[PDB]
Parts: sequence; structure tokens; C-alpha cells
Amino acid sequence: VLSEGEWQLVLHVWAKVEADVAGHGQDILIRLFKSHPETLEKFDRFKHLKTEAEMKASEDLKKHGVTVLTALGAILKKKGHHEAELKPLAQSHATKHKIPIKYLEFISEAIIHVLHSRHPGDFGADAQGAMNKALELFRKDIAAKYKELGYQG
Ligand code: HEM
Repeated sequence: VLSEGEWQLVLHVWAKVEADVAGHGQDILIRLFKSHPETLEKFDRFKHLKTEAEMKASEDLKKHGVTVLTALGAILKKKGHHEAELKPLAQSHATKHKIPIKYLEFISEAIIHVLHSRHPGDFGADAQGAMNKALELFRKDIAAKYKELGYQG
């Protein structure tokens, strides 16, 4: 479980992400798609996008970025009491979208890269540590629902 202090480090930097949800969402998805191109192939909506410049220009991608970060934010702010929010997400991602747990690890790494670029002063090693723990908790709870439903390990 995270401590109350580790949750404070997480939510202090998240309040900053919330000053520019759309800009953050874009940087994260682009980083994901460039670092792990197989992830782009899950999105019928985006797989036409070939270059970073085309990605940066897509308003539809920006929109999805806001969807992703807004769902994540609502989970983080529950501080691990996140059952009601996480269950519908794991169900759709397991059964409808077919998203391997490994890809959740990839987008975790993208989130932490981007936070580090935009918010150095609020994202030191102790914050990076807390954020890593929070994302692991997110993954571990998703993985439990995946196993229940019979989805890939
Ligand atoms: C922090 C991780 C993520 C969060 C919070 C998240 C959240 C969401 C939300 C809220 C939606 C819309 C409602 C629904 O379908 O459940 C969605 C849709 C989707 N997500 Fe995720 N997602 C995450 C990770 C991923 C990753 C890693 C991928 C793919 C590699 C993925 C692929 C998709 C696809 C294919 C859709 C449908 C988009 C569309 O075609 O409209 N998601 N996600």
C-alpha cells in the first residue's frame, strides 16, 4: 500500500498535470507509440499515423489522451480505494480492447518519462518513487481482474 505521505507526493504532481491535461495526454501517447510501435496497432483510430508530426497534428489523438488521463486521475485520487473505477476499465481492456498487461507497463513508463520532463521540481526521486508504486498498484489490481476473466498470462 502507499503511505499517506507517498500519496501526497503523487497527487501534488498530478494537480500540476491537471493544468494541462490535453498537452500531457499527447506527449504520453506519442512517447508510448514511438517507444513501443506494436501498441499503435491496437488503435484502429490511430494506426494510419506514420510520423511524430502526424501524431502531434491529430486532434483525435489529443482527445483520447484527455480520456486516458482523466480516467487515470479519477483512480489516483481514490488513493487505492479504487475498486469501482478500476473494475469497468479492466473489463473493457481485457475483453473488448484486448490490451496485454505488458502494455500497461509500457504506458506507465511513458507517464513517468513525461512527468519528469515537464515537472522536474515536483518530480524528484522520492516523487518518482511514489508514482512508480501507485502505477504498480494500478497494474496489480488490473492483473487480478484479468486473471479472474481468463486473460493472458
Ligand atoms: C493508464 C492506462 C489507461 C487508461 C486509464 C485507459 C483508459 C481508457 C478509457 C477511459 C477508455 C474509454 C472507455 C473504455 O473503452 O473503457 C479507453 C479506451 C481504449 N483504450 Fe485504454 N486506457 C489505458 C491504457 C491503454 C493502453 C496501454 C492501450 C493500448 C495499448 C489502450 C487501448 C485502448 C483502446 C483500443 C481503446 C478504445 C479507443 C477507441 O477506439 O475509441 N488503453 N482507455
